[PDB]
Amino acid sequence: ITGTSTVGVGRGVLGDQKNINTTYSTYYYLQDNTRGNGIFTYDAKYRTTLPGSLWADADNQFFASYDAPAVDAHYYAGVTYDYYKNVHNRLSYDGNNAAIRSSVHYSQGYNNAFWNGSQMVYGDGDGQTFIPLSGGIDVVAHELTHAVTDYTAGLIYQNESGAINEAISDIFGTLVEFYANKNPDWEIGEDVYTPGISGDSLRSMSDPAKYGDPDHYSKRYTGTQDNGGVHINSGIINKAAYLISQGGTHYGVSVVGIGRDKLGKIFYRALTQYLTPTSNFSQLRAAAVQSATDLYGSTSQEVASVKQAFDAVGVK
Ligand SMILES: [Ca+2]
Ligand SMILES: [Ca+2]
Ligand SMILES: [Ca+2]
Ligand SMILES: [Ca+2]
Ligand SMILES: [Zn+2]
Repeated sequence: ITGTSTVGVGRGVLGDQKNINTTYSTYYYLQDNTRGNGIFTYDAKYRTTLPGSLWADADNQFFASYDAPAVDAHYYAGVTYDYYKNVHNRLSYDGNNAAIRSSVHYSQGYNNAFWNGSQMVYGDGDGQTFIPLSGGIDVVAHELTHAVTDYTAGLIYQNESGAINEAISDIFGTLVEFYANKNPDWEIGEDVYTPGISGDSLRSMSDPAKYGDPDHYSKRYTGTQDNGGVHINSGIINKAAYLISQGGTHYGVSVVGIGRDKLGKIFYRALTQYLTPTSNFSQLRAAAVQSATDLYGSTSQEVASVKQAFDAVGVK
């Protein structure tokens, strides 16, 4: 909408208070005009029609329980935008400040969230498996990262290239969570998953096997479920990324860590420069080695550590 930029206040899914950029014209809309061509958040009203209605509020205060998923989808999209801009010099998902659209209250008791090719979509969860999914900063940045991928590598969402797609979203969702400095960790979805159980999550990058995911190529899922294991085989790549950053020994292979900033630089360069729609794990290793080479030199510790991390998870 046309209007004036304003700033409201509300409470997120986890009961945390935060300011949000809005736009005023009769109502206050969840429309942040300060980031690129804007960040717009919509009410799907428990339906699956998209995007729904642009979120409108009478007083610019967002403290109703119904407001909570909208507050977080809107706020965390801005944080993710800031991450990509300040860290990678990237302006929104297309690199040209494309408007970012999200819808919340998608369907009834929907235990998921996704990037659909045009926008982000968040369920509220059924209250047992999940609370509203936009409540997780890693979840929001994971979905938004699918958009980055769509516009760069274009990784097909199937088999090894789909597993890499997933891993890329997990890696950058985590890097955004650390950038925000909000109880950061190497788990995925811990803030929104199973409100009745503390300390679990959907996926672990530091130890994927904790939740049944492979941490070595020899243990890869070879069947057809989950698009050929895109959220399962992502474990092998998530583990490699974790090792590159934090180091460690894994299957008797030692890795010297080079930190989160360099992991981010190396994988962003890989994603934007070398990966293709049909890249497999072997090609991701080559892409990451080439990227580390471009950035730090071929005899660098950074290049050595990438090779070691990929060796550790059995990817040559
Ligand atoms: Ca209000
Ligand atoms: Ca966390
Ligand atoms: Ca996390
Ligand atoms: Ca839990
Ligand atoms: Zn995903």
